[PDB]
Amino acid sequence: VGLVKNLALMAYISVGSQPSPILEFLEEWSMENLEEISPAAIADATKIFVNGCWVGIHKDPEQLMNTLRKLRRQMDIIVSEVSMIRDIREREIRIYTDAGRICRPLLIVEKQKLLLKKR
Amino acid sequence: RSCLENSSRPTSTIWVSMLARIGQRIVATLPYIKQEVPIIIVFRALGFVSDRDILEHIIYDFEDPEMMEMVKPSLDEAFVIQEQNVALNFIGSRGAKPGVTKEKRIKYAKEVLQKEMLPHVGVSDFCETKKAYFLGYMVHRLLLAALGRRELDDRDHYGNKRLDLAGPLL
Amino acid sequence: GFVGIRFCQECNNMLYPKEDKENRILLYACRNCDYQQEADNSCIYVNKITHEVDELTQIIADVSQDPTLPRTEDHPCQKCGHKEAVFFQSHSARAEDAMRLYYVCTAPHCGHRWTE
Amino acid sequence: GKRIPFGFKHRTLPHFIKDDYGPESRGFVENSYLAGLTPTEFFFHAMGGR
Amino acid sequence: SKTYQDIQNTIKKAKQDVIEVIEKAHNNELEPTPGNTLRQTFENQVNRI
Amino acid sequence: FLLGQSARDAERAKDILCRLEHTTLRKVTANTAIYYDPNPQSTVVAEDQEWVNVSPWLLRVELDRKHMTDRKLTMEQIAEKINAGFGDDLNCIFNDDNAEKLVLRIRIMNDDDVFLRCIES
Amino acid sequence: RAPSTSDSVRLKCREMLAAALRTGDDYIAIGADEEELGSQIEEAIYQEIRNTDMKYKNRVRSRISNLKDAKNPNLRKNVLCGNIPPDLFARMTAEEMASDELKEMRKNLTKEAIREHQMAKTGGTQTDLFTCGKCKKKNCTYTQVTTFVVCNECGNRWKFC
Ligand SMILES: [Zn+2]
Ligand SMILES: [Zn+2]
Repeated sequence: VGLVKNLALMAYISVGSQPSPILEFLEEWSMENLEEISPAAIADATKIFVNGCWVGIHKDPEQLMNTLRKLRRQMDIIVSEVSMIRDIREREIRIYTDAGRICRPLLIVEKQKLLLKKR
Repeated sequence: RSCLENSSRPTSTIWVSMLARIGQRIVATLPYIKQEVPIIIVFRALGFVSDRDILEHIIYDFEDPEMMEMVKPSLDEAFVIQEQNVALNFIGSRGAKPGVTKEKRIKYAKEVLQKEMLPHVGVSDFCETKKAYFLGYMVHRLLLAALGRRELDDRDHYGNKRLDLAGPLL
Repeated sequence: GFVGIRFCQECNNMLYPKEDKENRILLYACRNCDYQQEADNSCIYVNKITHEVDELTQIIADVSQDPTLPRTEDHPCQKCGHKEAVFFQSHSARAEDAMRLYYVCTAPHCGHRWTE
Repeated sequence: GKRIPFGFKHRTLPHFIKDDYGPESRGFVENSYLAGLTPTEFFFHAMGGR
Repeated sequence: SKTYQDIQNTIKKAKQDVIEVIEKAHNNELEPTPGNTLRQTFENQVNRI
Repeated sequence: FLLGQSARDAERAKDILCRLEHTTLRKVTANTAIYYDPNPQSTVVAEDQEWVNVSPWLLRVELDRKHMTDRKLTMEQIAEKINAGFGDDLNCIFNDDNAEKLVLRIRIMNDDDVFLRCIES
Repeated sequence: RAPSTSDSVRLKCREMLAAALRTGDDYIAIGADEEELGSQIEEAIYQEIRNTDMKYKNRVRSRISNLKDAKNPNLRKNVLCGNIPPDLFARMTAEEMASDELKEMRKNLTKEAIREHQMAKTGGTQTDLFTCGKCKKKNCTYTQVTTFVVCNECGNRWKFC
């Protein structure tokens, strides 16, 4: 009891993707790579983790996360299975693309109104 | 539990623990190493002789001495290690297959410190910087957890679990 | 008060305290190098048994842009005077016994924090 | 022997907001089996049965 | 159809009471009950209510 | 089960509880700071307690008031115990019960830097 | 009249006590002999201790600090005015020599600690409708869950289904 489990009707498991397009898209932006960066610049910054690999450093999480979300919504560079974490208490953006991440589809609510209109 | 991507080798585990109890002496359990090694010797073995560099890789801000009083004991503990060679010898002496001579021990220590531990960040010829930064992030997270500024990570939280479907199983 | 590590100047390693028996003063020596420097803090170690840490020092201005954090209008900011503001508990382990909130202004370029 | 814990970061479920120690947000089932149950209290009741 | 009214009134009263207890705890008025910490006594009062 | 008159009134039972409850310095100490004060009369910190009473270091182990009153202790017995437990090797200069801060001064008379750390721990 | 002493330590302690009692000039206003009071205090301390050991020196230092404490000159004024006899002052403890505000704060802290050390009484609906079979009294408390009965005075525990 409690060990055997069953998926939900809507539960879906990510099949898996590749991290290269995400790395390229994040490298084009104003993101200093971790290999060449002043250690004193890590405090007032947010650490980006992709598939558990610490790479790069950014100085504007509030815009980077929004850009990533819009890009994923448009389904052009990042597949719908990828998930981007925003940790607010500690500045860390941990992105994962490996398989096995159970997920489900949810509607989007911008301010107080959904996008699933009559159209 | 580190694992690069479905590699031939199995996933490797890195336990960076701390003694309860001087007190507050941080240790590590590297793969193929039966005994424990303090984190500072590991940092010096990765190619960081200077203490300031080690602290910067571990601790990101020096304006909080309260975090810093915690690392001073362990940092004073392993002080008879400055150069890279002695650190490599010390780490290789605890290997499962200790080389009968010194050169074999150095080679074994370098191989275990560049292929066994943290293979996901990189197993190329020049990747010690990213490994050191990842280890420093680990120690920083451990120190934050010890101070209580960040709650512990729940073991049963599915956000930290992965499902192996027919693909990976086959 | 607290005490900071002050690295060496040549070898950039930890400087341990040393009580000069000759001049009867406090020095910080290096084990590897032979660097010396006259102290000014006159302190070596402090222990906070009560651990009276100011939670405001840990709180950051970025907490305001939190979609899953409560907001109230009855606790306006002080400096800018904006109405909207957030509130939350210590959100830190080891919490002795207190759910005292830490109001943070929710407005750009302010990042103010206070407590009532 | 305690109320429903905070499985997520300082909240029981994603629906409820952080630091919500209210009764309905910690397992208190306000409805009855005759008048149906809210999904959140349904899940908490499942936790108790388990 | 009157018992429903009484039950709803009682539930609303209990909700108001627990909200008041939460407000008092937030503003630091609820003193710690003997033998227990602040969180422990807060939880005990809520459970009793 | 209390036997004397303490069984009825709680005032004479609280002391019984306190004496049956384990109290250490950690329960009554609030802050502990070591200083390398060269001259005992120099007193790098502003405290009007040393020259009235009269090694290049001392421990300023200030105690809390609320806990001390809860357990109903006095600095005299604390000084006596701290002096007898470690033999006639140190000299604890306690403070009067009239000042606001319950500061103390532990000094050693007769490698030596870490001895104070070890003994305080 | 305190008998004179030829011991150097006793004379130094008496001089220190007299100097401390002279702080604030309360002796001039009260017209009390500071030297006689200091000699009496030293004699009482010596009688209590019976030796010029470390304990006697510590007691003398504590008395000097208490009398010279500017945060509570009322104790010094009462001592110089005869309110506290020298024997009582010498035999008095640190808690008794504290100022009125300090004494009130200590009493409040002790009362708060005594209250907090207590344990919360078991809740229940107290009523006199149930007669306890272990004491014959009617006072008791009930709890519905089966209704458990808890005796109020006797403490008889039972349940009714
Ligand atoms: Zn040096
Ligand atoms: Zn503001």
